Amino acid sequence: YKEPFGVKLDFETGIIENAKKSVRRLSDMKGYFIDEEAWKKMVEEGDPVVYEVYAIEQEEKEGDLNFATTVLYPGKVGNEFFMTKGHYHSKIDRAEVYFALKGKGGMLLQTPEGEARFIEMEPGTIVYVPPYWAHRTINTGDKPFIFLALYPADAGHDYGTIAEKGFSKIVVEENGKVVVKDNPK
Amino acid sequence: MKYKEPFGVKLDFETGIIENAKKSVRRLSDMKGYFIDEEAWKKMVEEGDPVVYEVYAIEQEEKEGDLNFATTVLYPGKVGNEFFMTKGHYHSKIDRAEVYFALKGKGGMLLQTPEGEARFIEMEPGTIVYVPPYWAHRTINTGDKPFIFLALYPADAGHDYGTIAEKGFSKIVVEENGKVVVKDNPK
Ligand SMILES: O=C(O)[C@H](O)[C@@H](O)[C@H](O)[C@H](O)COP(=O)(O)O
Ligand SMILES: O=C(O)[C@H](O)[C@@H](O)[C@H](O)[C@H](O)COP(=O)(O)O
Ligand SMILES: [Fe+3]
Repeated sequence: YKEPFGVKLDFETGIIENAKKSVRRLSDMKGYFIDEEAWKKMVEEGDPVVYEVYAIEQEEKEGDLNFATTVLYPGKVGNEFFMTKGHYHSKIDRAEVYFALKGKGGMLLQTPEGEARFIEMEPGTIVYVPPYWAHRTINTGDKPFIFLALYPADAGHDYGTIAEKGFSKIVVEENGKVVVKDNPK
Repeated sequence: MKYKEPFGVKLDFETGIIENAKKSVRRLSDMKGYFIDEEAWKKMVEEGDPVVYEVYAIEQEEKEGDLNFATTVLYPGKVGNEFFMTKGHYHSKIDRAEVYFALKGKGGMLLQTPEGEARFIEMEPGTIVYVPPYWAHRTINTGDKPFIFLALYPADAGHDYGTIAEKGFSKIVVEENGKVVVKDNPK
């Protein structure tokens, strides 16, 4: 029997005690943002951190669970909001649940069929990511967007398809938040 | 195939209520044979049969890889000197894990293996508890205010209340000048 345990989540910083920290900067997201120019610039300008993850994962097993907080920093590449890479589950069949804790943003989801959905998120918002849906998180505010994510330990990660094809939509700023089609999709 | 639609639902940090969720209520009369002081139990039922806890759940069809989630509002109180608590259970597919995220109030979680080995983890706002496969779990409110938390579990985990309704937990959580976890006499 594995040992149960408790860990403290700081509602202000989004940091989970004893978690495994991962960091993703702009230089780690080449080929994701539409404005390749503005991208290249910002990188040489300082290669700012886009988001950080604090994860506690179990071994890949059916029926088990992993969880992690993400701190998605405010910003835009051109006029495209800072976002996570986005991914499907290796076992695409796996669902996921997100719980927004601080700031504001939204999640962009897409199916293999091609359907695209955008769900706005504010503190208190619980987002249900169904089986087969790829999903990416976007920060539409000027402050850090913090959320907790819980997912099957055997769900796995499939980034390839997204890095290749990309999402059928992009989330940009045009006075307000606009969800429009993605040219290179 | 025809996919299920994603969705966002609001959770009220202050009330523990989740919009559009399925509500369940458990009164003291719904927990007959759970508390050690059965005389104190009887008296409290006739005096008003208070609500011990309420659950707001959103569940999918019991299918592999999917997820259910629910909040619980566990009210403050005691039967004799035993803190208000949930019935407690093992998952139907016993090797399914679960994750709790405390949002308001103070309490703790009591866990045990099929063999009776127990663990008690304190919970306060911000505490995340990992319930490993095979462990039964019960939540306890050790405070004077509602203890609110969010729980996430596999949609095919199911519920096994039988063993516990029968033999209870190997331990009880009571107040004696403070919070104490002692052996369960009728266990
Ligand atoms: O698997 C996970 O750990 C969760 O889905 C979540 O923590 C996610 O990883 C981050 O938001 C980073 O975004 P991406 O992993 O989609 O690039
Ligand atoms: O299955 C669930 O829905 C969750 O584990 C949780 O919401 C639990 O039901 C309540 O905390 C009440 O506890 P009991 O189900 O043991 O009475
Ligand atoms: Fe459960």
